[PDB]
Amino acid sequence: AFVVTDNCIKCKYTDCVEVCPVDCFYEGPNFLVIHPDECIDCALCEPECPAQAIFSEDEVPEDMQEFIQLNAELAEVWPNITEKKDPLPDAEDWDGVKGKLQHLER
Ligand code: SF4
Ligand code: F3S
Repeated sequence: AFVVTDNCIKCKYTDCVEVCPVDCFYEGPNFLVIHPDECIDCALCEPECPAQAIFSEDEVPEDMQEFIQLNAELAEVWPNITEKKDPLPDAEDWDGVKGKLQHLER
């Protein structure tokens, strides 16, 4: 599985969804997750994300390991997203700010 990590939050560019062959992204108000059982590890999304938030599971930084289970969890309850949309209004302001997990919206 690939995993969406901290820098997506309050950015949510949604460039990633457009390359995904299997449509395994699920949508929150200010974040995206990947469903780990649906992901085929094609790795195409990783270079697409402007926030560089996406990692191979086996490459998620130690300080962001909690994102692995959180993707799995929220992918069970959020709606599928399969089309690019406009990034969130102040995405530029939040790209690169750390510890945005505190801002995550259910
Ligand atoms: S690795 Fe491939 S299958 Fe998995 S989320 Fe990214 S684009 Fe979709
Ligand atoms: S910011 Fe989030 S919505 Fe996709 S392009 Fe990056 S994982």
